[PDB]
Amino acid sequence: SAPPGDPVEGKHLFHTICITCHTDIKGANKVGPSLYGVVGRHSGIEPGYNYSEANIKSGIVWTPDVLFKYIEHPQKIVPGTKMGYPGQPDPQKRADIIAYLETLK
Ligand code: HEM
Repeated sequence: SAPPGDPVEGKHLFHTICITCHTDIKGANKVGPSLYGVVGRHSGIEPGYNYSEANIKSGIVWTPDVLFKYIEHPQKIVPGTKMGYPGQPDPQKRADIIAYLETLK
């Protein structure tokens, strides 16, 4: 898995960044699919969410290692994705965010 993070601060970053397009609640989809239970989940499977062609076809499984790269440069990991976030350059913010994602299960 990815570098060690802080879920408390991760919640803070989730709710100041991710929350603009996603939710941390199960099954509740907005502009983006719910991130509840995302860790370990296969891409494009959140019920009722309208995924892009790229995401569905990806064949990605959201492990910590992958989420770490993706959050940094989404287009590099899912070329053609419709997730508009330029990316998170701070590696510690990415580890904290993932740390928080991990509790959502
Ligand atoms: C916050 C820093 C943040 C995270 C974390 C995040 C994650 C994420 C994942 C893991 C996916 C794929 C999940 C799956 O396959 O089910 C995904 C997808 C979308 N996102 Fe995202 N995302 C974060 C931030 C943001 C922000 C700020 C926006 C909106 C400006 C956004 C949007 C989207 C969209 C749309 C998708 C679906 C992509 C597609 O089908 O191509 N995310 N995000």
